[PDB]
Amino acid sequence: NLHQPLGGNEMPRFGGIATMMRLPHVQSPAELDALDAAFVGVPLDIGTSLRSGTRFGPREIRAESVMIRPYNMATGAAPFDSLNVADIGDVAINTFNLLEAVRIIEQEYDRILGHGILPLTLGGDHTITLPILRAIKKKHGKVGLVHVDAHADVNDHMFGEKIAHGTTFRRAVEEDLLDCDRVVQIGLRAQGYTAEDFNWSRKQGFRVVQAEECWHKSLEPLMAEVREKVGGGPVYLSFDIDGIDPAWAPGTGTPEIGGLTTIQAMEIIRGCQGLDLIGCDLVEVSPPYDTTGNTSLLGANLLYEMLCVLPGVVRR
Amino acid sequence: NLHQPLGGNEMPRFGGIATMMRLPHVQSPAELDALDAAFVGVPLDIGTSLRSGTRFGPREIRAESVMIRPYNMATGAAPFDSLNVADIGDVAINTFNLLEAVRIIEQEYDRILGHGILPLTLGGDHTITLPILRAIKKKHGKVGLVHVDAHADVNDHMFGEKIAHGTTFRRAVEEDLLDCDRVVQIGLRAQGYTAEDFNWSRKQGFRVVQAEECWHKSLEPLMAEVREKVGGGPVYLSFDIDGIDPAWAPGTGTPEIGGLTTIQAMEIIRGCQGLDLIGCDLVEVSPPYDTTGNTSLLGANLLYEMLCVLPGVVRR
Amino acid sequence: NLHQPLGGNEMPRFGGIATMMRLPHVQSPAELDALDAAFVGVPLDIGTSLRSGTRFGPREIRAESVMIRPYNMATGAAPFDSLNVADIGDVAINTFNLLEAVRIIEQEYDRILGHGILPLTLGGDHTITLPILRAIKKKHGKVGLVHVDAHADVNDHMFGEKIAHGTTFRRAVEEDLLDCDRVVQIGLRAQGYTAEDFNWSRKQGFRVVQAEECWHKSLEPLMAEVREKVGGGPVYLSFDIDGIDPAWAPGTGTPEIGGLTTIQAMEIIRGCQGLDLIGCDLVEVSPPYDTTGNTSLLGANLLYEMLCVLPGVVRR
Amino acid sequence: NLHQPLGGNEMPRFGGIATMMRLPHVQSPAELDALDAAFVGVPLDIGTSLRSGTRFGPREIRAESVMIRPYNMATGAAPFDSLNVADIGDVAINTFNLLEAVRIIEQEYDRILGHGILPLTLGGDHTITLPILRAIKKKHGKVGLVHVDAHADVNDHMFGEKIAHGTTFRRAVEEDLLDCDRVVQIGLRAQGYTAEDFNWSRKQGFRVVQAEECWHKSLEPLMAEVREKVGGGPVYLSFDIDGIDPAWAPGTGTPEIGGLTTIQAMEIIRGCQGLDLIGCDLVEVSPPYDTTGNTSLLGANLLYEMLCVLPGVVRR
Amino acid sequence: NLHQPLGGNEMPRFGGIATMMRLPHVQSPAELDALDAAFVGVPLDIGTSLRSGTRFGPREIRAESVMIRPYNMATGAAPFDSLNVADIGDVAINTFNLLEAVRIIEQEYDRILGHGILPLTLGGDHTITLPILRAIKKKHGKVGLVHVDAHADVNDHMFGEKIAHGTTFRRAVEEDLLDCDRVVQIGLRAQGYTAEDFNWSRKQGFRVVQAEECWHKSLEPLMAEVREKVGGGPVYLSFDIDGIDPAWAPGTGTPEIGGLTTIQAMEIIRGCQGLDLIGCDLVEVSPPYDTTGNTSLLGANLLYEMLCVLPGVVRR
Amino acid sequence: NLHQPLGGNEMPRFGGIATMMRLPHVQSPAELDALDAAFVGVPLDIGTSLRSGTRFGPREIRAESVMIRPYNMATGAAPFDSLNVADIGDVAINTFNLLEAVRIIEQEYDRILGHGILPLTLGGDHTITLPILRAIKKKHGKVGLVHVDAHADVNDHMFGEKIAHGTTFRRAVEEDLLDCDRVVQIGLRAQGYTAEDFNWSRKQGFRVVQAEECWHKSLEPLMAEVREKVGGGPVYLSFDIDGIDPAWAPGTGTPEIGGLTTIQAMEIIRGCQGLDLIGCDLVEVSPPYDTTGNTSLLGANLLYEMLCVLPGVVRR
Ligand SMILES: [Mn+2]
Ligand SMILES: [Mn+2]
Ligand SMILES: [Mn+2]
Ligand SMILES: [Mn+2]
Ligand SMILES: [Mn+2]
Ligand SMILES: [Mn+2]
Ligand SMILES: [Mn+2]
Ligand SMILES: [Mn+2]
Ligand SMILES: [Mn+2]
Ligand SMILES: [Mn+2]
Ligand SMILES: [Mn+2]
Ligand SMILES: [Mn+2]
Repeated sequence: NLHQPLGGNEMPRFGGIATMMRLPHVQSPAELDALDAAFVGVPLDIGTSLRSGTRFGPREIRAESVMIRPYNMATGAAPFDSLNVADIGDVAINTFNLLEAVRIIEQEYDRILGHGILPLTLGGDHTITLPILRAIKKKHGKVGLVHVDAHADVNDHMFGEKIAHGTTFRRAVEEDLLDCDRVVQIGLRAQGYTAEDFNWSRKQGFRVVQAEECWHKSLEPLMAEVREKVGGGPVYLSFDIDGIDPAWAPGTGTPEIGGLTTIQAMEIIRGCQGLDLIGCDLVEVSPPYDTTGNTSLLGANLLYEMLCVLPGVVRR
Repeated sequence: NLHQPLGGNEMPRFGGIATMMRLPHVQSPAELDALDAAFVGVPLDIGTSLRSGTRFGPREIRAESVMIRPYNMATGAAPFDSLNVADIGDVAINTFNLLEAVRIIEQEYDRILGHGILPLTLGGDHTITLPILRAIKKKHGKVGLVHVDAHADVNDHMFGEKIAHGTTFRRAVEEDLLDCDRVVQIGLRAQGYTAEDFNWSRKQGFRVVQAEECWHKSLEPLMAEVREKVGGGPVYLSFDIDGIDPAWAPGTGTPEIGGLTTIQAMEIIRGCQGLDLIGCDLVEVSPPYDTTGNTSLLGANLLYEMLCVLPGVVRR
Repeated sequence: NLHQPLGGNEMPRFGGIATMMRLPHVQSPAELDALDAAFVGVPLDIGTSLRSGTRFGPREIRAESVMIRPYNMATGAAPFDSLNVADIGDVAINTFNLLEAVRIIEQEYDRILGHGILPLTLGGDHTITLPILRAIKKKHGKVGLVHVDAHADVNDHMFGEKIAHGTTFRRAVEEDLLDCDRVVQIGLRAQGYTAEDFNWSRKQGFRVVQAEECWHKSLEPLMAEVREKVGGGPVYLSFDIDGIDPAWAPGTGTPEIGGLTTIQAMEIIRGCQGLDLIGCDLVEVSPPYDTTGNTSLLGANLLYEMLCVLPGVVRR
Repeated sequence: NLHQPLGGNEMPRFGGIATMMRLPHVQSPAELDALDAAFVGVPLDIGTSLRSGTRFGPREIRAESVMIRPYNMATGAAPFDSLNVADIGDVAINTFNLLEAVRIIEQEYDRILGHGILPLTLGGDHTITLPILRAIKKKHGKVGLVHVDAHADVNDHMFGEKIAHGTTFRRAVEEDLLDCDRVVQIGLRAQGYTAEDFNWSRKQGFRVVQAEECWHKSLEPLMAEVREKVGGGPVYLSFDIDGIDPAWAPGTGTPEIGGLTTIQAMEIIRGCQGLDLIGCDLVEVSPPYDTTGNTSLLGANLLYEMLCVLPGVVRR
Repeated sequence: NLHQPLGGNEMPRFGGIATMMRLPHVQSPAELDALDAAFVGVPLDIGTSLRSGTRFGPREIRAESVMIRPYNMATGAAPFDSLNVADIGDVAINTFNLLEAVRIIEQEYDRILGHGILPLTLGGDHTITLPILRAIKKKHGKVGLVHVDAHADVNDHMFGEKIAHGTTFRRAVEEDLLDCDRVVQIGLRAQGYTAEDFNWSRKQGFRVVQAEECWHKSLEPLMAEVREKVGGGPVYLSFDIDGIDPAWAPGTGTPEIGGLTTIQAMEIIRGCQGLDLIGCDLVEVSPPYDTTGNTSLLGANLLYEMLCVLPGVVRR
Repeated sequence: NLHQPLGGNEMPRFGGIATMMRLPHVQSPAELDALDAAFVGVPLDIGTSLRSGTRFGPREIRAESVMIRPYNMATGAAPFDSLNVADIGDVAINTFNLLEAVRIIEQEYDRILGHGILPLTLGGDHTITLPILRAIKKKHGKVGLVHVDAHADVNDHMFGEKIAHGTTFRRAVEEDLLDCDRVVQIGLRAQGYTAEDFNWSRKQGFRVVQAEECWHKSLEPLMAEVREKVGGGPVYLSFDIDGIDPAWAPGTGTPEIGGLTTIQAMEIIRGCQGLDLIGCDLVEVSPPYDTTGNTSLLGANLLYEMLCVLPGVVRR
């Protein structure tokens, strides 16, 4: 017995209660022990430097997800034949105190990994990834990283404060959470202050791929290099939506011109097949800055492709 | 131990799964036997004559309802300390055949009344009220009526067809479902073909109140006349959203200028206190014609006022 | 046989070619000689001082008019049983030269009045009313006036130029076109420079009714006073849409807070019954500043009430 | 005599009555006999499975078409010098009964072909193509097909019903309307249930081209293979708007990510030159789900390119 | 010499740098000494319980203000002939730490009062009023209060925290900042938990005026009673925009149905003439939840009426 | 010391007065003589032939520009370490008379060049470029030109008038302002009347590059040929926003399908390095036809790339 999404011949897709992919809602400790993987949300926006609004991200992603079917026509992957999956709700953060919210997040992820669940996370601003990595290292050790973004996110401070959505990866290196020689950053562009704005990462041991190197091309051959750099151990995956061009994704906090296409984004995720993935996330979707709901529709479709490449999924 | 809505100190209101008023989702036969009343939806729009879109009605009303609290500051009513209430989901209609859909509605409402539950319905176009009244009459006998609308809805045909959203109450009289001496219609205005468009109702025994009789006035004295006319037995309440002026409710299928205010709408519902109510509905909300979400927020608040005046509710 | 609008049982109201009220389109010399009244448009916006866009006015009004039925339930008026009416198209203005556009307008209205037709005009900014009144005097002589607006429109100049949308009624007085002892202005409010901004009109002989005199009241008693002041000869009616409060009409060039309601606007037009009317207009609707289409819908419904009160209409 | 679109020096393009490309409206029997080709509309949406609204499709396409000029700069084609063309209105469907509407469509297309006119159709959902093909076969016999879509549309049933917008081309094979060896389908993608969802078509004799085969490329060499396959007889062209990526076409019923560009769409239509075309259509545009009008403007421009490639048109 | 706003005959109102009412921007110490009053902004939103976005409040209010003229036609007030006024910019808050932001606000207002300036403040959420009152008391002593809102704002905690946007006036009583016998609250409505939610304020010494007491009437007689209650010393004025009905002001954080009109709001402010006012504010405007820009336009016009009633203004 | 833009550690980017890139505002004769270059605006829209609204162009471009940082990561350019730059305001045009507005433009640009300043212009419709070139020729002599557009703009007349937004470059040839052997036009497409619509330019000595020559290609090799053709003397750059595909830039007056990408636009500007540029402009942005603000954000970012390639700028 494995859980399945609701079909159109059972109930029309414009109706029914709106969970992720119309799946069952599980809460008890006894039933949590029987799951292989699960969807979960974290509604925080008090770490933003420009536009707010990403507190409503998890709700709109769930609402648009009612269109998706179970079997992948292009690759042949069928995850609902192999694994047991469900929707487990949201985390209750403190919206009036930032450092108190960070404490709560680490505590709840300690409980999830205790039951043996691999998480797929709906955000939320980029500050959330720091306390998540604190719990991951306690279970697995030092990890590798594949990071998609329009910004490097390695600032020393923001308005004199140490913890914010632009300092996440500077803190991770200082706390000894990563294996520095197994890291790649893809999509960096736009303006800065000095040449050291990209050169600091290269000196630590990272490989940096700017958007100019991606223009006019397919990224199928590039991912062979990426597998060579990060492989030979456990790996985490983190995706910022502002990496994609605003023609496809207008609903976000800090947009930048001339970026990646949606075809190119599909080539990256499908090319992760063969790695030892231990967790994934999708961040920075902001509903009040897109009227059509198209940005949220894109996020749900990319989360489906992530499930398809987890270890143990059969092809038919 | 009665059901209660989720509080803001447990989980912030922009988070959590979106059921009506964030209540439990009841599905088992044993749990259905223990309920006094419940919210339920019917997503149909294939009976409309102008704009479509009311199939998404029940989904948006649930989403905006997250801000309602349980105690009435003005009247003192407290329904959740008196009755056992929950959310029971949607009815699975056939969107490709209109006559088959009408059959499905009567069948499912026969089962709901079998468990001993009083229904509060979310629509959906005005064709739904006909098969609902068929099930009511079998249980209680002939009933009275309070009807709020900008139109009469008593046409003999529409493009040659007998069953449509503008013929509902003509069919109800021919089938012997109503007590003709206990009926009132409130809000009628705009254009027609001849004088018989309003005079047909008066001939059958109904009392008609045109919008011109409502301008510049408080409606507390009017509702005293209403209670004297329709009292002495059981009664049903049916509310079309297009009775209210488009300045307050722009998202609907057939709008008409110069109508009732939201202050006057509150005076109507609160004035039903004392009657033997056996069921209620709220129809014709259409999401894609109002981008702010304000029309759906209005609908959720009015449904709460309806719950406060049911028989058996205590005051503190 | 007289012309009739297209009915619903002939073709559904969402289809068909989009003329005003779905009426015939008339062009020949013989067919023009046989009409008692007609609808006509003038698409000009090069005389505006803040927001532009009223050039699209005539097109959106026609599109929202498809809802209107032919008989008046409240008053009993039936215009299509007594008069011969149709749609005669638009005037071909020069959008690159303002003074040349003014010359074209006077010439074409000389032709319309030569056929014996009474015009009902769709605008367009308020500059159009000057060359229209020039043609009216040639046929009828000096006339009285009923004027609804939030502004006085009696400036001596605008950026040094003599002809603009805020100088219209200053020029009409200087050119000896009006009977000064038969004029009323209704709805003026907001800010100015000195007390003479409203007092100049009073010195000429006009009556001025400020918005403060209208607050909280029905306007039926006021219109009894108005009829005795302006009666005894021919009269023209001119309606600027910014007279109505922005809660009902946001799509306009220069809006002002705290104005008249739609109920009050209906009381003004219905109270003109009994006067010798020779022409009417409805100006300043701007489509790109209202996304719902509600401002254009209000405009079409008010023009129908204007048709109902013309001399020669039968009651049934 | 030859019909021509209205020029800018006669009347500014934001003015005048809104027919397709501002052409004459033809209604009499004598004038219908003299036409070589014509534009016509069918406003139906009661066969949709997700979002509704394509009933307003034909009205918005006409309104945005006021921009187009007669001469093709790239190809040298000039259709208005070789053929006599006009706008003939809409078909009067029954919006309360699906099977009754299907009967009406076949009967009215029998009359159109009786005058000897070649049709270019504005939709409307994809159910309309079935009864159109029933009428075409009676005049020409069995035909070949070029089909552009994101979906296969070969279902056996939908919620138990045989006639719906996803069963169209399954019914055509069973009724013997096509030559199975002269058919191509271009653009299919996304999720399904089993591998047989694409392989059923291949077993019948069709060639299938998935979106992955199209990425990063020019489509000029592909269309040379297409002309060889379907040539040697009469052929029909059918275009579903959801074949194009949502970055360009957000206003539609069932969107899917990562599709074709507008450059690739022009390469397909221009590549049909030399074939014996007998009819064309453009379906599934839904106005209430796009807030700019950009989806309707694209539809109007693609229909102009279809006109340029008909037999009889000369190059200069 | 006194500062004046820019006129239309110098530069058209759609052009020029967008300061408040197009006034000079003052920065130097010597020029600050010579001002009688000034406009100033505080862009904070990290204290909100539901919707965020009021950080952009000050920017949109400035842009919509380019319409206002200097002389009051109804009251005859002329503030620019009596006082010296300008725009002085924004306060630089810390958006990553809430308690540090409160410290910064108190320090800067100590400086503004040191130059001898009376402040008119643009917000910003309701947490800002607490540090402002801490600075007022040092100069003047304890003060009276006129407060317009749909909520009481007297909570002890929010999610366990003492300082938030719903606890403002509870902290003010504890710290001895007010004279409890000279306070009035106007406009409270909707749902709660117990009767004590409104009863606490009555026992302290306040007068409470619910929305039900205001329905259907003019507020001229009420304001005469208010002047008697709060007169005798210095007084502050605080205006929450959610006190007005959502038909006029949809762009706000926590909306509630059935409220005050804009006519009633005008009667309140104009009725303050004669009191010893020492400061004013206008809070909670949120731009991303109102696309038209009408909520911001309302806020700018209400601020002008506040300037007219300050002590020392002449009438002509 | 040279002028610098404001940083985030001084004041958060959602606050502060909105000048271009948050730079100082310069007005005095003494401070003007000290500037090497400056930003300046011209708000005209009375010469358009379809949609109006580009009068608000300069205001929205300023508001979105608050995001830009000073150092170019890709090229290494640093303009703020080399040149002295500021914001100098708008030109006061006559919105009621087109010919008088043209006289005003030429006069003010004579004064700007008299101070020795190189201009970077914000528009405004394409009529403004004619009077600008009249003042340029008086100072420098005959000049070369790089022109980006979807249209040729070489009409002899519009509606009988010789000065309009589509005749600009025809007038420039007749008045002897250009070196005809040093001109290139890039991006022309869509429909016309005859083959001479593009062939007139070829006969004068121009090179024409149509859109079909740009499809599927990088534009680096093209710009090497362009530099050879126009070099060896002073040169002007003019950029019409409708040259880019409507997927990226929907807010414009006359849009055409299937154009250039934003990647291709970046390759054009960066490829101008090495030329003797004397002035630049960016025209035809219309805010009310794009609600997201994305069209204005694109315009601001392109103007920064123009500043980076001026003679005298150093690389690091
Ligand atoms: Mn980023
Ligand atoms: Mn990031
Ligand atoms: Mn109705
Ligand atoms: Mn109804
Ligand atoms: Mn006005
Ligand atoms: Mn006016
Ligand atoms: Mn499809
Ligand atoms: Mn299809
Ligand atoms: Mn409040
Ligand atoms: Mn408050
Ligand atoms: Mn152009
Ligand atoms: Mn141009």
